Amino acid sequence: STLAENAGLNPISTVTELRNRHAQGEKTTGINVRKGGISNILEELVVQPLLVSVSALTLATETVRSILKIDDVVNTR
Amino acid sequence: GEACTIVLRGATQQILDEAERSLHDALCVLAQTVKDSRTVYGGGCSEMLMAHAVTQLASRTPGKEAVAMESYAKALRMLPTIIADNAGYDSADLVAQLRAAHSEGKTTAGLDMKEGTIGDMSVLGITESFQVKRQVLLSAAEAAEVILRVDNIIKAA
Amino acid sequence: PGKEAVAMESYAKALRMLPTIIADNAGYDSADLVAQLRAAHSEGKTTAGLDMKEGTIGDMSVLGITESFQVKRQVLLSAAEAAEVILRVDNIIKAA
Amino acid sequence: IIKDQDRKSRLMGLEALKSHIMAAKAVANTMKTSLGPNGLDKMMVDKDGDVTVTNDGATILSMMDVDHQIAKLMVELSKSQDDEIGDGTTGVVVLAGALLEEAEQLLDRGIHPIRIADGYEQAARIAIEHLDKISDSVLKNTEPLIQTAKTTLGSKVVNSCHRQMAEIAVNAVLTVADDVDFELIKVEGKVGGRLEDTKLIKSRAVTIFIRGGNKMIIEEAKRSLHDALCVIRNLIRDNRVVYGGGAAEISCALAVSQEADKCPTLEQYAMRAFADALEVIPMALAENSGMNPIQTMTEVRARQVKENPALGIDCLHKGTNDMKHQHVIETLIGKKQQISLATQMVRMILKIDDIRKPG
Amino acid sequence: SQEADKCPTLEQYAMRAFADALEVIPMALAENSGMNPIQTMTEVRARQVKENPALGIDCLHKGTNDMKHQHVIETLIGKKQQISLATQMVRMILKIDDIRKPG
Amino acid sequence: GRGKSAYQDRDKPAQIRFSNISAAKAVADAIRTSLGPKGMDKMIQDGKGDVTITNDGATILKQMQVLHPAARMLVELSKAQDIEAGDGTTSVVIIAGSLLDSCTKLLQKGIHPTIISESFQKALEKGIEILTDMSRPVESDRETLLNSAATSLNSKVVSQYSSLLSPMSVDAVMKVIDSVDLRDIKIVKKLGGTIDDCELVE
Amino acid sequence: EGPLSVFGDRSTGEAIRSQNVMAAASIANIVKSSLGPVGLDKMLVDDIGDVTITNDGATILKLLEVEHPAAKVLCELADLQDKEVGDGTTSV
Amino acid sequence: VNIFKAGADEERAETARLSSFIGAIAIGDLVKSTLGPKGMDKILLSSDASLMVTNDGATILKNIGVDNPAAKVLVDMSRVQDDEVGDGTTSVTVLAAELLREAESLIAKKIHPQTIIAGWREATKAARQALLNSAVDHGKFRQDLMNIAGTTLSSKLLTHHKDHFTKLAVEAVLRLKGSGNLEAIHVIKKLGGSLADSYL
Repeated sequence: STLAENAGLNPISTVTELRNRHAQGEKTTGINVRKGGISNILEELVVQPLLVSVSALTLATETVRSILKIDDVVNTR
Repeated sequence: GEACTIVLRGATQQILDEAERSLHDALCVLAQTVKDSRTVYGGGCSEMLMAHAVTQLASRTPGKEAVAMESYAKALRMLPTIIADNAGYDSADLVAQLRAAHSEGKTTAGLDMKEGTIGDMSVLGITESFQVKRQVLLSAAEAAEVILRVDNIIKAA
Repeated sequence: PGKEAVAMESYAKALRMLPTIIADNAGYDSADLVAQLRAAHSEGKTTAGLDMKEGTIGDMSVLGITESFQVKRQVLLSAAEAAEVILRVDNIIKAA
Repeated sequence: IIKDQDRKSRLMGLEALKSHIMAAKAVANTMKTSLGPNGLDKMMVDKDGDVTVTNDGATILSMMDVDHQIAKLMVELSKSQDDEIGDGTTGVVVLAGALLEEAEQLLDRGIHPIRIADGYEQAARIAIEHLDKISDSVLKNTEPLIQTAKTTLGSKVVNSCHRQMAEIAVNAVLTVADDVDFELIKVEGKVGGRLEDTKLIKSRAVTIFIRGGNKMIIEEAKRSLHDALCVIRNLIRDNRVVYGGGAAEISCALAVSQEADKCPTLEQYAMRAFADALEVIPMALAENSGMNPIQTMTEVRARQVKENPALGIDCLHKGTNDMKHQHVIETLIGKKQQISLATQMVRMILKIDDIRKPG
Repeated sequence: SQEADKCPTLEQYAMRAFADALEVIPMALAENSGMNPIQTMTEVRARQVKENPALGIDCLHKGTNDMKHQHVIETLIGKKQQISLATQMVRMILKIDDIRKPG
Repeated sequence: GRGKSAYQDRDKPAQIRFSNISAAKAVADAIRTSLGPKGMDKMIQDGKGDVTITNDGATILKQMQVLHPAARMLVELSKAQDIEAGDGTTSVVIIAGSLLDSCTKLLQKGIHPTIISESFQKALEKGIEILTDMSRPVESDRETLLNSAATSLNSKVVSQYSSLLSPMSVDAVMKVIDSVDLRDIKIVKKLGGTIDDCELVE
Repeated sequence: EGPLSVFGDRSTGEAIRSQNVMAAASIANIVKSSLGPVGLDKMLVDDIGDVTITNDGATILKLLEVEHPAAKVLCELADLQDKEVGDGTTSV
Repeated sequence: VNIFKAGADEERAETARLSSFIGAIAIGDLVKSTLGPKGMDKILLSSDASLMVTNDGATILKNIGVDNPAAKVLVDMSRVQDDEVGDGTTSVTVLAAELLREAESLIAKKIHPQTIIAGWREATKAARQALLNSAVDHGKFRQDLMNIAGTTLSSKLLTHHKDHFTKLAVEAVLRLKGSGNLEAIHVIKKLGGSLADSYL
C-alpha cells in the first residue's frame, strides 16, 4: 500500500489489483512503482535476499509481543 | 564426582544473567527436594483444596471467626484464578470447574493452562517441591497479620 | 459447576439476609448471628431458628414458631423468576 | 492593639481548656487501641527511616513527635510508668485521657476546673484504698514470686521461655533482698544459642546473661524480664496484689459512685464522673479483643456483684471470668501508681488556661 | 469471502466485509447466550466447515451442535428476505451524504 | 492515597497498552513516508545544530531524542534490521505499527493480550515458511554474488561504478568466509583519484 | 513520548508542505519587483545597521534574515544561478 | 494545640489499616502478573538509566523505590522467599495482598481485626497440616525431580529449553545429593551461542 502510495498510485486499489494478479500470475507478481500497475518483478530485476524478509517478520513480531505483555509500567522517580 | 561446573551460554549478556540467576534458584529448590521427598500438586489444586477445607471449618465455627476463615479460603482461590487469567482462560469458568471437579477428583485435579482446562497433575507431570508451598502458607499468611495488626503508622518528623 | 455455581451460591447468601435483618432490628449483631445460626443449624438440623426475644439461636419447633408453607414457597418462586426478567432488561425508557 | 509581640500564643479560659481536653484525650485514644493482650501494635517511622513497631505506649510516645505541651505531659506519665513498675504503660495514658472525657462534661455544667479536682482526688484516694482492701498479701515464697514473673513475661517475645526467665528473676531479687534494691541486679544480653540458655551470674549482685537469635528478639526478652524484675520487686516491697482483667476497675468504679452519693456538694458529680472513667479500661479490653465493649462491660458488672470484685474480663475466652482463678494478677503499687500519675497529671491540665506556643 | 477473492477490484474488500457482517448473527447468539462470542465462533466456523453448514450454535447447550438434529429449522424466505430488506435500506442511507432539515 | 512515590506513573493494563500502541504507531507513520525509491528525506537538526538529512529509518530513529520507552522499541528494530540485513530497515517498523493497529481492535473487543501474542507468533511461523518456500534458491558462484552486489549498488551515487564495487565486495567476502564476518572487511575512505581506482587490499 | 523537548521544530502532513509554499511565495514576490530595466531596488539594512540598497536577487537573499529552512532553498537557487550566469537570479 | 509537629504521621484505628492494606495489596497486584507458570515481566527503569527486564517478583520489588512502609513489608516477604527457595516469590506477595483486601472487607462489616486473625490462624495451620497428610512421598526419583525442575524453569525465557536445563539441574544436585550443598555447584555464565549449548 505504501509503495503505490509513495508512488502516486491508489494504495487500496493497487493492492487488491495485486492480490488478484498474485493468484493468477505468480509469487513474483508485484507492483512496479515505475509503470503504474502490476507486473512480474522477477523480470523487472527486483529481488531481495530471503534473509531480510525472514528477519523483518520476526524482529517486529516479537517486539509487538514484548510490549503487549507488559501489563504495568511503574518505576518510581 | 563431588562437583559440577555448569557452563552456561546464552545469546546476550542480558539472557546470561537470567540463565544464571534461574539456575541458582532452580538449584536452591532442589536442595529443598533433597531434604524432603514430599511434593504437593500445582494447578492451584493445592490451594483449591485448602479453600474448601478452611470453608468447611468456617461453617461449623460460630462467631465472626467464620467470616474470617471464609475470606481466608476465598483469598486462596486466587492462585488458580490468576493462573487462568495470565493464560487467557476465563477464571470464573475455571474457579467453578476446578472447585467442583476438585471435590470429585481429589487433590489430583489442577489447572492446565496449555489446555485451558482442568486436568490431572499427577498424570500430567506437574509436581512441585513441598518446601515451596510450605513456606508460602507460613510466610504469606502470618505476615498479613502484622500489617493487619498495625492500625497506626506513626513517626517522628 | 460453571457460572451457575457462583449464581446458586450468591442466591443462598442472599437468603441468609432474612435472619440477618431479624437480628439487626433486635440490636443483636448479625455477623455473629449468621455464624451462630448457620453453624448451629448444621448440628440442630432444620429445627434451628433465631429467637430475637432471647438474643440467641433457639429451636423453632420447641418455641411453637411455625410459618405456613404457602408463605415461603410463594416468596422464593415470586422474587426469583420476577428478578430474572428484571435482569433481562438492559435499556429502558422511563422519565427524565 | 499589639500589646505583645506575635511570637507567643495565648488562649483564654475555655479556649485553652478545650484545646487540652481534645489533645490529651486524642493521644490517649491512640494508646487505647493498643491496650490489652489483643493490642494493636503501632508503626513509628522517624525522620531517619527506622521503623518502630511496638505495643508499649512509652515506646510509642518516645518516638512520637510531640510539640503540644499537654501531650508532653502524657509522655511523662507513660515514661514514669515504665521506670517505676513498668507493666501497663498504656493504661495510665488511656486512663488519663478518660479522666478528661469525663471532666470536660462537668466543665460544661459550669463546674469550675479546680473544683473538678476535688472529686477526682477524693475518689482516687478511696479508689486506691479499696485496692488495699481487695488486695492479696502473699508471703521467700518461691512459688508466688515465679508465678508473677511469668504473668509479666506473658504475651511477649519471651513467653516461650517465661518459666526460665521467671526463675532467674526471682533468684536475682531474692539474693539482693537485704529490703531489696534493683540497683544490685545488672543485666547483659549476648548473641548465641537460644533463650533457654539464659543463666544467672552470681549474692548482693546478679548478672543476667541473655541469649537469643536476632538482636531484636533478645531486646524483647530483656524488656519483658526488666518488667519482671520490677513486678517481683513491687510485691516483695509491698505484700499487696490484685487482679487485672478489669475486675479491679469495676470494683472501684462501683464503690466510688456509692461513696459519691454519701458525699454531697459538687464533689458528687465529680466522683461519679470519676468512676465512670474507671470503666474505659475494662471497656477498652473488650474493645481490643473483638467483643462489644458495651455488652461485655455490663455483663461483667452484673457478674462482678454476684461473684465479688474478683471477676473481670477474659480477653482470651471472650466473656466474663475470674482473674484470680485465671492467674491474672498485677502488683498493687502498679495500680496505686497508675491512678496517681494519670490523675495528678490531669489536675495540671485544668490548672492551665494559657499556653505560649513556640512554633 | 472466497467469492470475494475470485473477484478482485475494490469490491473484493467489500464482499469480505459483507461476510464479516454475516458472522454477527451467530456471534450475537453466543453473546446473548452467555458464552464468549469469539471462543464460540472458534468452534462454530471450525465444526461448520468440517461437518457441513448443517451445524450451528446451540444457545441451550452452550456450544456447537447439528441444527438439523436439534430441530431448529427456519423457512428460507425468513433469512432470504432478511438479507434483502437490511441490505436495501442500509444501501439507501449510504447514498445519503446530506440532509437539510428546517423547522 | 500515598502508596506510590511522589510524582510517579502507574499505567494499568487497559491504560498502558493504549499508550504503547500510540507511541509506536506514531513513530511508524513518521518514517513510513521515506520508504521506497521515492522516499522523502527528513532533516534531523538536533540541539547543537548538526543537521542529519537521512532517508533510512534507522538513521532517523538513532538521531531522534526518544523520551517514551515503548517507541524506543521501534528504534531497536531499525537498528537490528540494519545489522541483520541492512536495507528494509523502514519496513520492520511500519509493519510493527500495523500489527499493533489491527490487534488493538481485538483488544477493544474482548481478546486477552496473551492469546493474541500466541496467535501472531503462530502466523509468523507460517509466514516465514511460505516466503522461504517460494524463494528462488541460488548458489560460491561468483555470478550470483555479483547480482546481490550490483542491483544493490544502484539507485545511489556508486551506481556509476557499481560494476567495479560489486567484484570487490565479492572478493572481500569470498575471503572472510571462515557466516561471513563484516569485521574482517576493513573499509577505508581515502581522498585521491576517483572511485574507479579503488582497490581491495588482501 | 517526549521526543524533541521544548525548543524543537518538526512539521508534518499538510501543515508543512503548505508552509513551504507560502515560505517560497513571500520570498519570491520580494525580489519579484527587482527584475527588468525598471527594477525596483530594495534597502537591506541588517542588524549592525549597515544599509544595503541592491537590485540583484542573490545579494538580497544573502542579506535577508531567513528563518524557515525551505525559504533558504530559494537563497541557494539565487546562489547557484548567480555563480553560473548571474542575472535572472530572481526568475529562478 | 497539636500533639505531633506539622509534619508527623500517625494514622489511627482504621485510617491507618485502610491505608496500610491498600498500600500492600496494590504492590501485590503489581507483581501479580508473573505468578506461577507463564507471566508478563516488567521492564523496570530506575532514575539512572538502568533498564532491567525481570520476571521474578523479588528482583522487581527490590529495584522499585518503595516509600510506603507496609509495602516494604512485602519486599521483605519477596526477599525472604527468594532467600530460602526462590520461586513462588510472586505467590507469597500476591496472597498477602488479597488477604489484607478480604480483611478490610470484614472490618467494614464491623469485625475486630484480632477476631479475624484468630480465624486466620485456625485455617492457616489447618491448611498446612492438611497439605502434609494430603501430599504423597514420591521418591531421589529423577522422574519427579525433573517435573519440579521443569515447573521452575518455565514461565521464563528459558521455557524454550526448560527440558534441556531440567536434566542439568536434576543431575547436578543428584550427584551432590545427600547434604544438598549448592556451594559446590559452580555456574559459568558465558555470552554467546544459544541456551541449548550449555553443558554440565
